[PDB]
Amino acid sequence: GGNYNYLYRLFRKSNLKPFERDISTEIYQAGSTPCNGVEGFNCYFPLQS
Amino acid sequence: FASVYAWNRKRISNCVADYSVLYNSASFSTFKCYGVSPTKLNDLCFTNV
Repeated sequence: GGNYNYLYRLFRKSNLKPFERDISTEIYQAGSTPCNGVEGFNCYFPLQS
Repeated sequence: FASVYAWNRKRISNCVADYSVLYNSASFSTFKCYGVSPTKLNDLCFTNV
């Protein structure tokens, strides 16, 4: 099997409803005060293989 | 500060300090903690530090 073909979506603060589909593969960023006090930082890729 | 092999230790207790005043400060290279929420630390009570 694929070495890095299996991944999980690291996330927080937005508790989700059970039994729903997530296809919004977007890198997490805020661009406001609660991310290093600036815009564009803390832009870590949520998916971990 | 002391050396890496002879670091200093101090006892701190009965304090009321806010973790939000330091999280937003940009004078830190990085602020990543293992299992400790930087945002929710303001609502946490600890036996000792």
